[PDB]
Amino acid sequence: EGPDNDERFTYDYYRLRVVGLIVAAVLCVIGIIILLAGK
Amino acid sequence: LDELKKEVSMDDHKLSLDELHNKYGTDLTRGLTNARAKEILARDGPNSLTPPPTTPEWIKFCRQLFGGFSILLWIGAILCFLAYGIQAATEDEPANDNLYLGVVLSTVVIVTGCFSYYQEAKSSRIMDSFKNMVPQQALVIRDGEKSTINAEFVVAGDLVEVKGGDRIPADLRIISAHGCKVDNSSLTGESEPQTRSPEFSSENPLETRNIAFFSTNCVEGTARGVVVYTGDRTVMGRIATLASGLEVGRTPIAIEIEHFIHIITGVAVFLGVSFFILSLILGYSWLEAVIFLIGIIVANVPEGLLATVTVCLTLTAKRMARKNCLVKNLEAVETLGSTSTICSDKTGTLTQNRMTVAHMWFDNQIHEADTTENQSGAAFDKTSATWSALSRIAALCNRAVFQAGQDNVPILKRSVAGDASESALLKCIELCCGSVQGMRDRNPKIVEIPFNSTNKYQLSIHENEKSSESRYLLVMKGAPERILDRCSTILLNGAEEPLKEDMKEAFQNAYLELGGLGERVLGFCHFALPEDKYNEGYPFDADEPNFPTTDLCFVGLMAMIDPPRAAVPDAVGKCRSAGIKVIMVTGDHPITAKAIAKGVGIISEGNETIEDIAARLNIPIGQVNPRDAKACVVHGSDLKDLSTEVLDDILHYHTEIVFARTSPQQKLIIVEGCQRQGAIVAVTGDGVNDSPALKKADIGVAMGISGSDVSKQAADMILLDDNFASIVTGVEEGRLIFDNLKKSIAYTLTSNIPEITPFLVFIIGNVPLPLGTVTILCIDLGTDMVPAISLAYEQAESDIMKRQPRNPKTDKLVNERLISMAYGQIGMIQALGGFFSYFVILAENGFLPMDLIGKRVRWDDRWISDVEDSFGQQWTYEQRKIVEFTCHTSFFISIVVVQWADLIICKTRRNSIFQQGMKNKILIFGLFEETALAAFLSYCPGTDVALRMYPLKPSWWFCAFPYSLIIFLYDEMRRFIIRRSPGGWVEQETYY
Amino acid sequence: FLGRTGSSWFKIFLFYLIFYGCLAGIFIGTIQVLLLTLSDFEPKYQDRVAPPGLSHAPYAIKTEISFSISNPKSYESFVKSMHKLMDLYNESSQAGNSPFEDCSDTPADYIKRGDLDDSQGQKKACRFSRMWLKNCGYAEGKPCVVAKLNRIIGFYPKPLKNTTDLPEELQANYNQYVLPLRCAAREKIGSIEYFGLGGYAGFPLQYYPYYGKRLQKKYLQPLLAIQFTNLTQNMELRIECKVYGENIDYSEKDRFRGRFEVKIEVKS
Ligand SMILES: *[C@@H]1O[C@H](CO)[C@@H](O[C@@H]2O[C@H](CO)[C@@H](O)[C@H](O)[C@H]2NC(C)=O)[C@H](O)[C@H]1NC(C)=O
Ligand SMILES: CC(C)CCC[C@@H](C)[C@H]1CC[C@H]2[C@@H]3CC=C4C[C@@H](O)CC[C@]4(C)[C@H]3CC[C@]12C
Ligand SMILES: *[C@@H]1O[C@H](CO)[C@@H](O)[C@H](O)[C@H]1NC(C)=O
Ligand SMILES: [K+]
Ligand SMILES: [K+]
Ligand SMILES: [Mg+2]
Ligand SMILES: [Tl+]
Repeated sequence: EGPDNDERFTYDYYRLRVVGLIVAAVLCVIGIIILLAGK
Repeated sequence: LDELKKEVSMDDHKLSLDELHNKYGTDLTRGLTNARAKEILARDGPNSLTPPPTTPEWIKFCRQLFGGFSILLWIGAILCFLAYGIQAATEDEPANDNLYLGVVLSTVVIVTGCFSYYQEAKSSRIMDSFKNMVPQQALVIRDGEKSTINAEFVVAGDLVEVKGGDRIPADLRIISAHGCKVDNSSLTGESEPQTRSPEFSSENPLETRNIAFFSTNCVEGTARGVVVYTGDRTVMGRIATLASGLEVGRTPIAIEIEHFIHIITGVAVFLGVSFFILSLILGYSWLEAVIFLIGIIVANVPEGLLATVTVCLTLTAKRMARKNCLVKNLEAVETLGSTSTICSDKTGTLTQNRMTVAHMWFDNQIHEADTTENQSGAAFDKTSATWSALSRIAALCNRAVFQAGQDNVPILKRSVAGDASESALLKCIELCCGSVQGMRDRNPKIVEIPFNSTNKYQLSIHENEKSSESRYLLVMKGAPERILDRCSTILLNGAEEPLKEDMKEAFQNAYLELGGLGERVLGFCHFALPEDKYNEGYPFDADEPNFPTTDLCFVGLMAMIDPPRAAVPDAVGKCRSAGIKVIMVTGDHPITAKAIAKGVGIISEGNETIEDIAARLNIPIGQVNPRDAKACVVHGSDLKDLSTEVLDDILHYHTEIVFARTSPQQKLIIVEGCQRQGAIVAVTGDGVNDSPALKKADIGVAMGISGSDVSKQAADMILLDDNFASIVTGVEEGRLIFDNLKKSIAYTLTSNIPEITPFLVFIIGNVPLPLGTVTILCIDLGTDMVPAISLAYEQAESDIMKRQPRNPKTDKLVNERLISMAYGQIGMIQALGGFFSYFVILAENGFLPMDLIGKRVRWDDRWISDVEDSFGQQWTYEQRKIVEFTCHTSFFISIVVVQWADLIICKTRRNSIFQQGMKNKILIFGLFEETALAAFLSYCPGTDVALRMYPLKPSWWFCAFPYSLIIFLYDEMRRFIIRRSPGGWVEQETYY
Repeated sequence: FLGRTGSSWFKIFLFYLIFYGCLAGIFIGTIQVLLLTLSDFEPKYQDRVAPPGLSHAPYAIKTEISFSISNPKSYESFVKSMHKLMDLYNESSQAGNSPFEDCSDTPADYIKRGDLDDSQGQKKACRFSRMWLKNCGYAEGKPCVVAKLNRIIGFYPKPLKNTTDLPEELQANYNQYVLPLRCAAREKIGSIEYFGLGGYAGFPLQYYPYYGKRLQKKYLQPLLAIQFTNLTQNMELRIECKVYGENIDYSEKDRFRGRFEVKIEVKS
């Protein structure tokens, strides 16, 4: 917007962290699954 | 020091009984005086063995703390505390950087110390096992009276008494004996009881009957003797010292490790000081000049590599534990793969160590029995009525019996009370005719004449199990020729017939052939006594010939030997196909040694000794060109008068070598001879007479079930199931781990470049620091760890058992070709991918690549809270630093992303991934966990403080992707060239 | 030689020359495409400069400016940087209707010169006289520090509204058009005096938004002179100058995030 362009200097680092941690966890689980296919 | 002990012993068995007493101030009848014995005790010292001085574990741990990488990491750790000290004095720095990094680095050294300490293990209790062979007490005659004393109180000169069941307390001169037999397997590896008597019977004291040795035991009878040697001075006490004293030495794998440590340490100190001066010339304060150096150290040293090696070794040892192959020393996991020569004991190693029936001669025909443990062969005969007649004599004319409670274990494995030949016959009949006890119940023995030294035969009279007869049957066995002189008829295919010169000659032929096979041959015959001349109550006199022992019916011959283990012939061939030379080294007699050599394939068909040529051509042995003989059989008595140079010529000039009737020191000498030629040597054995050789071997392998305690103490590896096929597996595993270590090392080293280059450009370019010191440790200690380990699970790219053993002088674990690829090619591509993401982060935040050159001065200036970017905006100190640390984070993640491809390319040295596939589940696990770790390290809240890791935007992850792909393509194209032309260019330049 | 023969030494050179040549050519290619995705007038991200920093002229050794009044070369270090900044706000530097403009001598509202486009020439910036900075060689005794708000493209600094309570409660509250700056230390052993545009202790909103170096060269940002004529002497005084606004925030880590950290000591 014009004088109300506050969103330009903002970033949702909170969501990014939530998503990043979700991904890291799921990649960790996936890895266990493939490894445990025989121990 | 031990050169004296490598020599054959000198003795006094040639002296008379009386003469021997003068030498030791002793009485043949009364024995020593209580006072004289105590005097000699203080004089000579105790009848005991002293363990050699060991190196304490303290010094062993700390010796690892100073080996190249640890030295550089120490210089870094201290240089951290240096810069910290210089700070705490000058400008009060409330930070924790240099202090904490110095603590972290010192911990890395200590923990890495534990890994190398675990790898360099030496579990040795040789002298302890020998000490277990000295009895607690001994029986001596002192002041004309026998008393039990502490065996350590035994001295040279006293009168000792032994009987069946006790250990020889010391080396004795036999002066009196009654039916005494002894087990000399300690000195020979052969357990057949040897008679002991006062009479001298051989110039060689290790063969004479009037000497009994410490480390052996009396098996039966009784004997008295004069002690000639005590403690360390006994024949086997010296073997003990020799074995326990032998310098261990460095393994092939250990030598390789130190070698690349020098290389990497070299480049480290080179670039280290090369850029330390390069910085001072650029006008960098010593305050900074050291900070850069610390970074250089951390970049160049692969912090997690030595521990990777250890884990890869451990994991390989775990797989072998699962095939009944125990590894006592982690490094011995690889030595077997580098082995070019095997020196093998015969008895209990190549052989089962059990007299077993091998052949039978009946119906004018040679039949072969199955000698294998698990009986993997086939039948020979069952139909012939002759067989049942021979079978009956083998069961009936036999005094051997199975021990109680064996019905669970297989026939051939069960313990038997009796001599070896009777046990063999027992197990033979029990196997192919069912319960022998049944045959001995159906035919009650009424009278017998046990085998006599003079008679040279054993006879028995039984009540024929037949109801229509129920009469008296006579059976006998003995020396083949003696049995022949007592026969008139031969049971041919059922019916008897006169013994014509024809069949008599066929007998001699059969007899000579079986004997030529190194087999012990016995004759078997029977005689159905006439009914009218022998009533159902007729008494037979065993003392005086009350019955005919002539004109009997010859039934057949039976031959026997201590046979090879089932898997041995095939394992020997497999070792030989892998280009490993196999030598036999045995305490056993030459005829037996040679026969098993041919049986297992040590001596291949057609190959001759000089003696064979001479007999065939009917010419003198001196007339034979010795170069025409590729095979040789050396008796220990001849070995004794040969110099090592002459032993070296024997080793060089023959492909098929048999060393027979060797002493324990002689086995050591042969091993050393092989090593002297530059060969990596394995020893396989099971007896205490293998202990020195096992110790000196680059790798000693002991048998687990049949092995003596001493042998297993002297070994690096134990075959827990006595499965000789495990040697073949071991060499295969050893070669595979050697290749996989290269892959894992290249992989680990490759990521050094993207950690070095940022520090260099930081100096030469004056740009903001692309990657931090902490960030490097997150790679080498964190992300790269599981992937690097996973390479240990790689399958072979080709048939490794088809290639020759590596040349330890030329074929190195880390060579110039590895460095060229890891440092010069792939690592260089990784460095760029790192920098790219760095320029991306900065440029998208407003600092375009052009304006970055020569800005670090203002960038690092803590007091400039208004640096201008390319777009004209102003940044505080902490603001721009957040972007900088975000650059460290994405550079870090870029390494991870480019290591994805590197992990896949390091999978194979030659083959394509499209050929080898992706069947390594540990490797795939590594990829997932590596990426999980990196993501966690970036996105987990609080990690921005502890590790300076900042959250990355999704687009950031993909910066290095095009570089990751170029790596995959590049290496795939390169290896395509290797395969397409075995010529050499790409091969001799980059082929690891 | 060391490794190989001359023929081999050559081939290994011909390779790495072509190899590294290609790699350099590829690296440059990826840099090209990166630049191609970026604007010339505005950076892709601005969240890392977001809350504006407040920086001053006196180059602090460590957020500190200690000196002796009874000594000449004791403050000549801080006068060097003070001069460096003010030397830019010269009248001879601001000449003609291009590219400067005379703007309200009293704090006014924002000025939009269109978009971040080159569809116009150099966007005309408001003039600023260093003569608006009353009282301030500089203050040889009791320094005359000069404040500054960090430039951010397209940033509209918004003052706080007088809805509730305020630190400098309602005094000279030019609510609509002034971004205030109140310095503080309890510990009240000083004498705060502020100088600026229109005589206000703030930044005139008529200098915003900044259009960037590419679209606005020679642009001048508003200054706020602060004088501490403290009646005290020979002691470290921790003085913090704070700016207030809707778009202004602070951090415990970044001690320059919309605020000062000055340790004055007139040890004379
Ligand atoms: C910006 O203004 C300052 C004001 O002090 C100028 O400093 C002048 O320097 C000259 C020569 O050194 C002196 O004779 C004067 O006394 C100073 N003041 C004035 C008001 O003229 C400085 O030269 C100016 N800078 C530029 C680039 O124009
Ligand atoms: C950051 C940049 C400027 C550094 C570049 C370093 C280059 C020149 C280095 C890195 C790895 C190096 C190579 C590594 C391996 C070998 C194989 C060896 O048998 C001869 C030297 C040779 C061929 C080296 C020559 C120089 C080399 C290519
Ligand atoms: C600032 O200077 C003016 C003259 O320009 C003078 O009248 C005044 O006293 C000075 N102010 C202070 C607080 O010293
Ligand atoms: K050994
Ligand atoms: K590394
Ligand atoms: Mg043996
Ligand atoms: Tl490293």
